[PDB]
Amino acid sequence: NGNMINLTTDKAVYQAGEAVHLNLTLNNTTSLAQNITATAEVYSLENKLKTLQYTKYLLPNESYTTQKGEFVIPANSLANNRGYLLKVNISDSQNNILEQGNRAIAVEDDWRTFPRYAAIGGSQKDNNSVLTKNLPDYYRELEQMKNMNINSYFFYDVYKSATNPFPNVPKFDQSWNWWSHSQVETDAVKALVNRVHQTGAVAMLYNMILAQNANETAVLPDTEYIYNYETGGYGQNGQVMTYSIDDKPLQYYYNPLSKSWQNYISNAMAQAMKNGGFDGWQGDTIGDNRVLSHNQKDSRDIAHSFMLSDVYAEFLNKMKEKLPQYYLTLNDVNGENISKLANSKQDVIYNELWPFGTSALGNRPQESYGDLKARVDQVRQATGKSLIVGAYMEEPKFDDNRIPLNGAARDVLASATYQTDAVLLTTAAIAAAGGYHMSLAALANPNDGGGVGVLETAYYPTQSLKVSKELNRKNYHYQQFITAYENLLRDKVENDSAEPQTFTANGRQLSQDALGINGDQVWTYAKKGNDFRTIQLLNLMGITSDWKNEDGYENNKTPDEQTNLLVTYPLTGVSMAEADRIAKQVYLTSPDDWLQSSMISLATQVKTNENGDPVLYIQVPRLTLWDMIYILE
Repeated sequence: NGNMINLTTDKAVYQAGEAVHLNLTLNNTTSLAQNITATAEVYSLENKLKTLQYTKYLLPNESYTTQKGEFVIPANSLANNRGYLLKVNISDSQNNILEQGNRAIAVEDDWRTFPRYAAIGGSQKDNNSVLTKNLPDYYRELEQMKNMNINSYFFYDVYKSATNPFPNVPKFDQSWNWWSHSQVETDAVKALVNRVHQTGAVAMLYNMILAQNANETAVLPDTEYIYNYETGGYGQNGQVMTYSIDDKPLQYYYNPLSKSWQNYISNAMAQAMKNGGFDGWQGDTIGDNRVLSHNQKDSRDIAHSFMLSDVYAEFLNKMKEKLPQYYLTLNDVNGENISKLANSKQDVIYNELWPFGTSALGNRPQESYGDLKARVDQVRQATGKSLIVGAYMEEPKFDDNRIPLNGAARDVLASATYQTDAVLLTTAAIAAAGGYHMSLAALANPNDGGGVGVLETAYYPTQSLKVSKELNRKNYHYQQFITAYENLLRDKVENDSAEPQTFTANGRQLSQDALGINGDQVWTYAKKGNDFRTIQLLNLMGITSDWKNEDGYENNKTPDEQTNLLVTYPLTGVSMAEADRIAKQVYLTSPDDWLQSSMISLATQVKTNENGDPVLYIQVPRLTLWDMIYILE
């Protein structure tokens, strides 16, 4: 159900002083030689800023792709740090619409305000190696990501070792990879970094912050190691903190407060980033632990100990000072520690979230779409930033007899696809709340069917399910939406205590739990920005609210399609004249197939409550998975 317009831009992202060069393809799919017209309307939210247009006389079945200069949005035409929509209609000489497609355009200083982050990793077909022979596949994936406006790339497992992350050699072995013995060809990584940069995006190098590999000579004296306070998973009290598998040490850890380690790892990362052309550091840690310095390793006094997480903010501030031209972030697994970390000098906030983490809502697991929203909100409240969420989908898991341990593993045995709507709902839940779901991946992997991958597990190169063509196309639609409406979703936009409600035409209230922890509802809530309100409608009709879909297709995640819904929104404190004005300026947009980020005007009536306060009664024509109502106010 995709179009053949092949709408493409020269870059993924633009500075305000940079022209947008667009190319589009006009197809005469008719039996008559005639003028075919491409009309590309440039919208800023509901406002049509420009109409672009070009017509070409084409013989039957003839196509023409526009050349450089033919469709252009000149420099200094668009306000900075904003998203726009290009709404394209191809028409014949009778004004019949032959095909339609929409594309967002992102104008921004850099990726920090509205991060749209994808991963890049080695190829499962080639022992998870990163190889020059796979560049053509990577470049096809990267072209698709460019046209999805991705502004940043997480280079996963491209490093040699934690203390020598990207040396100047042609190839290296990743010796810590004991399961497949992956290799890296450095020219391949450099070519991927150069290609990312051609699009305007940045390249982030993933590496641990405190680690060294256990089978390499220590890069510093034991005075700089960190020690366990209590006997546990990382070894005995008074011994170096060690990550082991099957009684074999894999990594030892340094004290974040060690100045020698701070200087060592910052300088090592600077050299590695300069070797590869990287733009910053995607940090990680093995997990939190109560620890002692070397000087205190023999103490049993808890007041002499500290949690690693209580020194991460200081360590990151030191890294930022030592890496001033580089971007920096640190995964905070399950978002446990935003309160501790809120003042740290990270450029973006990144959390890998798991359903077994404790929810930001309180004492429940982080397993539902509403728990993802709550974490996003918690980060915005603490830092003012939009949370990048790693929330890997389905994660099929097996035992040794390949017995499935979950329903997604049953799908794997059936050579099935990812459950498209499950992935889209998680992406929707996170973006509607003001975050970004880091889900898309360039992995040169055959199960991605020529498109882009979807992250399924912590080891990003693994793709056990197929990405259907439908999911590839709908992922593209959703990325255009998250770009085009970024200013409505995450630019000084906060929760609204006004409680919208959603009804069918025949007397049912479909909004039942505004926290989004129960399914079988139209999850409905509002947000407030500077001159507007939004109402998010996430369709959970007839489906559960768990975001991960570990069941795969054993638990259907296509919600029951709705039509002709009514949404109410109270305007208490607003005059009738202002309400009437607002009612003529209610719009809806959706990334689902019926609109593909197009915006429509909604019929709306102003009624009053018992006290004469205005209430909007908004007619919503359709809800597939995700609608956003935009109320100018």
